[PDB]
Amino acid sequence: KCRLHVNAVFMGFQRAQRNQYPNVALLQISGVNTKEDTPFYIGKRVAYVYKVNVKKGSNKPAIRAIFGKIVAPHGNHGVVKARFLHNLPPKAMGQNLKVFLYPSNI
Amino acid sequence: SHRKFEAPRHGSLAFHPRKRVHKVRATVSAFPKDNAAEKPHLTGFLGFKAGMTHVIREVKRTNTKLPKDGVLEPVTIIETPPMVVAGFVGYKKTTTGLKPITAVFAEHIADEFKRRYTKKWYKNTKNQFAVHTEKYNDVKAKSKRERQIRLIKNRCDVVRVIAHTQMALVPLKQKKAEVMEIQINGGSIAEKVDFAVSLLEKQISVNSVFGTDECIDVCSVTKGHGYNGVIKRFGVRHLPRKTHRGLRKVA
Amino acid sequence: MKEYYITARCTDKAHNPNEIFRSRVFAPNYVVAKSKFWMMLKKQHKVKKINAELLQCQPIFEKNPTVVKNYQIFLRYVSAGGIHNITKQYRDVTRVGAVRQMYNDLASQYRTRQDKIQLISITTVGDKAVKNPVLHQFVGHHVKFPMVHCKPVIASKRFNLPIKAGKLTTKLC
Amino acid sequence: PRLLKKTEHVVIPEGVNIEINRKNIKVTGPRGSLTREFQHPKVDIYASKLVVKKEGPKENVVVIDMWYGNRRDSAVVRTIASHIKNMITGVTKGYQYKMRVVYAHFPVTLVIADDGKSIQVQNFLGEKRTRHIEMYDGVVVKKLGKDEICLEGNDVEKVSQSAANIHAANLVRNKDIRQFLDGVYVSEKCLIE
Amino acid sequence: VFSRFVEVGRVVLMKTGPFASKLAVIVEILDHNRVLVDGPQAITGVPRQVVNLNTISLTSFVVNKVTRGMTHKKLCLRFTQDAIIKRFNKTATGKAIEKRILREKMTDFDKFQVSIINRKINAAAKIAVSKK
Amino acid sequence: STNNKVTVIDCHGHVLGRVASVVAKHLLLGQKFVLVRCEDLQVCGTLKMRLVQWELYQRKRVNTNPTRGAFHHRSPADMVRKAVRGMLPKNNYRGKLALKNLKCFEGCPAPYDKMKKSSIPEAAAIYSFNPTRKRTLLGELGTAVGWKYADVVAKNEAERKERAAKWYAAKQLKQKAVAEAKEKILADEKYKAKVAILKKFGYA
RNA sequence: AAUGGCUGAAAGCCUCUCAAGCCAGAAUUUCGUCUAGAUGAAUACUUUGUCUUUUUCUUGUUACUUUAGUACAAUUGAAAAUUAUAUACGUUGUAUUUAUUAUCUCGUGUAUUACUCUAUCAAAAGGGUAGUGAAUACUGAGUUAACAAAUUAAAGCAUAA
RNA sequence: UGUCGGCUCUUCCUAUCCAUUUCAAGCAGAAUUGAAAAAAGGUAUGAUUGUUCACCAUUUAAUAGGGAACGUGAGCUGGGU
RNA sequence: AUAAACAUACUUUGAAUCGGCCAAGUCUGGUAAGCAGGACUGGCGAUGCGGGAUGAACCGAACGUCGAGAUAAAGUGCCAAA
Repeated sequence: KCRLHVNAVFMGFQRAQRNQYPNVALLQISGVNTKEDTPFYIGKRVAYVYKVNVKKGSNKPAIRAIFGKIVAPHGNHGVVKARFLHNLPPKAMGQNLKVFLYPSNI
Repeated sequence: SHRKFEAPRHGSLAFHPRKRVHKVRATVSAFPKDNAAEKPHLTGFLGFKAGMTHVIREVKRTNTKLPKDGVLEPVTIIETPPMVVAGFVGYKKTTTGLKPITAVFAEHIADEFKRRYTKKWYKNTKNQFAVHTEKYNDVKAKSKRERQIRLIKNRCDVVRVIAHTQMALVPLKQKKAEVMEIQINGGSIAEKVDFAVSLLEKQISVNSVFGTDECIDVCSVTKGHGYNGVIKRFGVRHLPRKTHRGLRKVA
Repeated sequence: MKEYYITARCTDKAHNPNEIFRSRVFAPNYVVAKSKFWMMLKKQHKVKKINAELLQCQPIFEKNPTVVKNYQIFLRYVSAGGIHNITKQYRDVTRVGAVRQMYNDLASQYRTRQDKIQLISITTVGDKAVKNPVLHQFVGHHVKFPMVHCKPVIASKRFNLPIKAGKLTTKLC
Repeated sequence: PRLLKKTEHVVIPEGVNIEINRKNIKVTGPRGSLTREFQHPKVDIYASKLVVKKEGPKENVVVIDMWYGNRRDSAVVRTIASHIKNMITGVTKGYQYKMRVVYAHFPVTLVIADDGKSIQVQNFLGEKRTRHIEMYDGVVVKKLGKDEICLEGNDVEKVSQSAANIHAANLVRNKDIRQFLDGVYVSEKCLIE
Repeated sequence: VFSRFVEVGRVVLMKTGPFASKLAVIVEILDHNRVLVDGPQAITGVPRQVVNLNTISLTSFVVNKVTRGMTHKKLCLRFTQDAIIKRFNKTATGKAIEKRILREKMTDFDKFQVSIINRKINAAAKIAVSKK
Repeated sequence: STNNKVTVIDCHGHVLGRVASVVAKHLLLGQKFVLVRCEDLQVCGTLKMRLVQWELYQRKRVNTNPTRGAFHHRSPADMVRKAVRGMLPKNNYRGKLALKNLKCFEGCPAPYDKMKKSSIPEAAAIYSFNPTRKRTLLGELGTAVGWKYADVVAKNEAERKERAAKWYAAKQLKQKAVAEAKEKILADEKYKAKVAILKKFGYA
């Protein structure tokens, strides 16, 4: 019907050369090329929406999502840090995430 | 430490891996380079080694010390009954090598050719090329054939005819024919396809392909010998009589 | 780089308490400038910090940082062979900027780090006193050169995309 | 050191026309046409009117300018100017390289094809081998006198190289070249007109 | 031959910094990499400052009788004589800068009208071209 | 959402390693890439310098069994694939899936010749190279080391240019006529209400 | 390649070039030829024409058999070359994902399309011709919305190749 | 961790003995000498000695130097120790 | 001057150990050694963690189970966070 989200790529977890911290996920929002355009998205809602092929005899939903918030930037290139209710699965690296326009401050 | 004395290595590394082929017939890996300023012609044939004999020939070379009464040389007889052209195929030069575009076949196909498409003839329905022959003259199939000719004349660079032998003319117990692709070397692609179209269902004799006193290349499969040791496979030196556990091995 | 005007005096039996030592020291900050000042007094007048006392350390700013001047810098640098005195010329609008040019130039051309150079003096020379073969060509009144092979200028990091659309071009600018 | 502007020019004479299309100079003269591509990414070639004499009037020139650039890359301004100067001379009064044959005992016979686009060198130092050096396009070989040939052409690079090809085909091997002074040497280089 | 040069009097356009998309005039060339630009502070607002050449773009206008180290009092006088502001606004760069200022003050409703109108006009203009 | 589209990079006028670094990063970001004309890429150094580098590469070969050893592909599209693979994670599912989204072809094959082409400003040769630094095309180096299909690509590219030359000529005629018909509508008396909005926002 | 040379600057002369540009030159290198060989292609026959998994028959494969579920033709993505780029302009300043004014109905014709389908000529074409529908502009008007709702699984072996 | 040599066999290095291409000489020719490219191909038969080594008699275009657990003993041999 | 009351002074009983090795703005024997032997200190042994791709000793810093932040050594084309 309409587009009310921006594709953010799940770049990876906040990590070092040899360690990795899955509590914080690093997203690359589309159209944000510098850390100075990041302040708008601090505090916004982010959802990792994924599809599961359920069985007919199962009542589990076919579409599930994990919700979280953008909390801080990460570097001078518009990469942000996000925290989710449950840590994102590392099989979703490179997949797209929805960045919504709420909680709105306009 | 260095080997005390030097010698050439035994065997050739140009023929490794040393594995037996599966088919009896050997496909030529390449054809003579095409020249576009000559009449179309065939650049290959297919024969059966009858055997060897020996001849005496007069020497015509000058400034030679060979006897004037002739020199005894061995010869090999290769029986070559005329082959039947059953179709032709066009090839296109792509960035991965020659790619066959389409193949056009004749109306009448011999049962020797059809046997090549099965692995148990007597248990087969023997309906190879049956639909192709049945509707050969249909207007829908005629237009498809003409398009195939036109497609080759536009987007092809190599034309080869599909010719097979007549096994009823040789004492071989085999009845299934041997099929070979003989490349046409000659003028443009337009007059190469015209040459191949006129060759459909006709018989090509070995004199039309080869001339007199012509040096040619022969491709065939060598006589099988089974499992063999290193003395016969490569030619290494046999070990002294004193050797424990055997003589005919590399030390 | 920054300028500082530093004064001090020594109060001991060897130096009369009426001699005032001045300098104009280039340093990133006033702590470094004082340290440079105290090394000069110790290495030239046998004056040590414990036996002396500082008077002033105040910044010096360019009077008109909008006029282009030809700066001549006299300096000595230590190499593998020994110690040499070198004269270099730079064009700039501020004294501190030209000295920053000298340090970067010496570190690249002579591979000499900062802690091997002592800036003896820096004055302003005339238009025709410039001897640098490259710098002399921009001193005249009719300097004119077309800047070619330009890379297009991005207004800010906001518009810096990794992959663009269409073809890329330079500019005769 | 780097030069802000290193510039050179060549003078276009009366009966010569030049068109420059992205460092592709095509000089046309009474003796024919000549083309050359100067694929240097730091030169600027264009035609203009400039006073070359201390007091003379403006005459058409081809200006080859190179702005800021080190001495290694600034060396091509005069190289390109001299090439264009040679191309102008080659289409007004073409080049000519005269060659002479030197031998001690074995005479050398030169067989020049009717078109002149090739030469044959026979009996060089008594050798049975025969050299049939060919020539580049626009280079013609003719025999002037006894033991003397010359090459005519509009391109000095092709005329000189063809001369070098003839000499390089007659090199003495495994012998003292200070004693065996045999070969075909360029006596002198001059203009046809 | 090259048409635009880095010289004294050449009007340049600032591309980055606090004074991006503002006009400026070169008044002195320091070296091959740096120039002094004093696009009249009383007119354009760019103060007399040293800028690397990588952060400006040359225009086709050169102010006449501009000498090395021309004062801001006299530079303003010559800047308005050639009407650089008037002429620059008629160039492709001048209209490109003006358009960006116009677009940046468009709300959602204004963008809604343009998309509706432009789609109809473009489609209508396509209908008016016959296919024979 | 999902990225079902293909990013087509025209490898003409680009540097081999700088193209590979950007692509190998975005391949890990879920993007699908096709690098057409992976034979027109440029590398630093003359042909003699590049051939010496190839000879060093060709030396690396398992002594006891060369068929196990390093395979030295000569095709420029395989030259780029080797470069991109070196910038991707090794021996894990993440790096295998990333490399499954990349393709070069020596020219522009049937589906990708009518797609929108992209450029990498970081990898452009005109930006990262001194103009007098001698370069080599991957195709020219490929032929010198045994790439047999150099003139097949040249023939296929020559046909592609002549087909696009008349498609662009025909499309230009249509666009010129459409632009005129748009000028009659914009200047039409009845369209004043719509045009006034367009001019007010700088669209006319 | 070593080397020997041509033209030619730097450096008004000279110079094979620690410059641009070229030539000749090895038991050299690469094609060409020989052996093995990966992903492949063409044709012949058997099929199938939105799609799969789990069972199951056979030495095995494919077609096949049964119960369901699922989608339904129609706006999708191309200048080339150069970059010291003939002149002029610098056309500034957000690539992909991601550019349609909610749904349905009512109203008449024209025009347009890298749109769909049919026929034909062609064709390893974002092809030509004729027709048809779809979408859009000229260009309308009206109804309705309030809670709700808005991808494959499981079993078989009769026949045929 | 089976400790010498030889037999057998493969591969590698170049500080090249031969063959290929070059330059220099106190290079007239012939025979040579110094050096560069180049390790793809070749580099032997025997008397005495366990010998590596050595020294002789030949033949050859040359009869180069070395490595690989001083290559190589569930490969041999066992002359040396 | 500064610090010091879970300070200071200890008493008794007893374990293990006395093959050590490394670094260096140090030294001696040796041509020299990843050699032999020393003066002072810090280490490894007994010690993981972040970095130097890998490493007993180098650099940062010493460890109960965790969350959020500023950092150290050192880094910021991709592998690899910047």
